[PDB]
Amino acid sequence: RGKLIAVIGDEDTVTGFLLGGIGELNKNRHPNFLVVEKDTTINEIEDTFRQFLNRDDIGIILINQYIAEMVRHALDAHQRSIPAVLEIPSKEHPYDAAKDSILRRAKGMF
Amino acid sequence: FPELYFNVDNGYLEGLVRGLKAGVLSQADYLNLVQCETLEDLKLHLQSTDYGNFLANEASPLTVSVIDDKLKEKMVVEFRHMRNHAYEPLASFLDFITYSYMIDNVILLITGTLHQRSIAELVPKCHPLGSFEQMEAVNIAQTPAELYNAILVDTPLAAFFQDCISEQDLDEMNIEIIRNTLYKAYLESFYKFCTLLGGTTADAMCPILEFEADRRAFIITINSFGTELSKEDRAKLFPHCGRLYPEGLAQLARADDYEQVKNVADYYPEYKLLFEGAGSNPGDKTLEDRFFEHEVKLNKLAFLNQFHFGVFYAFVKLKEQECRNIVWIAECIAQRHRAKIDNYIPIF
Amino acid sequence: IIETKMLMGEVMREAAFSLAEAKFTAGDFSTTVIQNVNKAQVKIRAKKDNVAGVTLPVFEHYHEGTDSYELTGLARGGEQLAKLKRNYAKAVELLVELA
Repeated sequence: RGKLIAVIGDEDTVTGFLLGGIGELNKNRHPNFLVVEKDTTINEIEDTFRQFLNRDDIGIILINQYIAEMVRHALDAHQRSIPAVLEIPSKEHPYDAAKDSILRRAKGMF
Repeated sequence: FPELYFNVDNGYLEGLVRGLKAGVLSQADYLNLVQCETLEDLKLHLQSTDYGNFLANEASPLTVSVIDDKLKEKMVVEFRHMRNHAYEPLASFLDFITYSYMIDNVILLITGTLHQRSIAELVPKCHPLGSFEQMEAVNIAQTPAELYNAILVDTPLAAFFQDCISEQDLDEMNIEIIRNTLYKAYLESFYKFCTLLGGTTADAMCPILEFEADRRAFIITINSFGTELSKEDRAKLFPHCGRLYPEGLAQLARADDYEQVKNVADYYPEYKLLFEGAGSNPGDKTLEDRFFEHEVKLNKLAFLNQFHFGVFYAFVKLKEQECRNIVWIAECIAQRHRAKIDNYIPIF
Repeated sequence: IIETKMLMGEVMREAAFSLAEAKFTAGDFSTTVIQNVNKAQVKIRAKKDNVAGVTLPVFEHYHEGTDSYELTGLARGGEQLAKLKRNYAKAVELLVELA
């Protein structure tokens, strides 16, 4: 058996990865992603993130860097080594290393 | 001879829509928009022309999605204001312009019901020109079969569905084949309708639709070679009102490689120049961009006749191209990638 | 990780720029792409590396051939959408490595 990637991000980031071939509906008809509008509340993103990191099918979660900062509490609380979380840049948004949850954990980095 | 009636009913709107076309960015205005460093500069430039105050009463953390939606809002209010005024000889013609957006809204509606998603959730995604007159299809949403029956009653689009879409076909066909087979019926019918509006309207609208029919034929063909569409499927989607209909469409149906498409385009100087004009080389303009440049040429030429409804169509497509230009510029500005920014299409 | 995040910055800038190009020639394709979802063309398989005398988990980029958006852009924009699809595929390849 394999696993699938999942996405939490704006319409453009989600659309990009869907055309990258990332998207699948689960047998319960739920997708492997959330589109985030500017009016989306913290509970929608966070409960989705808490679902995605605990589902059996999802092996990687992509989070837009701005959303990743809005959910930073639950994100930095995610300590499991296998279900990986990638903070990713976007067209009107901060760069790839801004407050990155993995880079901050290294002692060797300045 | 048509001049000598046209201004009885349309004279006001003809003056209005040319006036509205004067409110477009010139080549020098695009050459000014690209000079800047942030979307606040896009606001400050656009504040000097007809779009001024379009970002008043809006949040300071501005985004390209807000510029896109506000430019569509101006385009659609500029069009609703003409459609609400026009009398029956023109009002049917403006409704044919709206069909170029209602087809895509019908594909969203069909796609929602096939996925059992409530149609009312898709109304905010649907394009604002393609507003359905009766929302009762949307309010019911009960099944795809209910949607089909409801469209065939609630919408004046029903006459196009009856020719190409059965209820069984609606479930069995891929939605992108439904999109294109609808557009075939629309474009052939809008062409026939324009040839009933004889003289200037036919003579200077029909070249744009004849081109759109040929554009569809080329663009459908080159995009099909890696795909499930057979020779019959390409032919079934090509619009029969283009110049290529007697022969070129048949050769494009037979075609299986981009060289064979170029061979068809090489019989007609108007199309030979597009395929010579873009080789898809590194740093080149694409073939699609050459068709957008040519579409703008034809639309500009439609403003050179006086008394015809062709200006209302050419206006909508040029404001759509202007929205697309402002958004592309705003993306190249916001994404810092100014190197390709010149890929906007100049208009007037 | 630092090198791969720099590469990810570049491929994501290129892919995000390619969305603007696709929005040029295809209009709002995004609503169609978001609404129509079936099966993933790209999937990951987990694998074990024994390097340094310890078990380290990794992922492999696997591809199923079938394009879930094969016919998207036939009306307009399909050439630019093919370039976009390849750029996001390269982004996903780098992200599977980053994971």
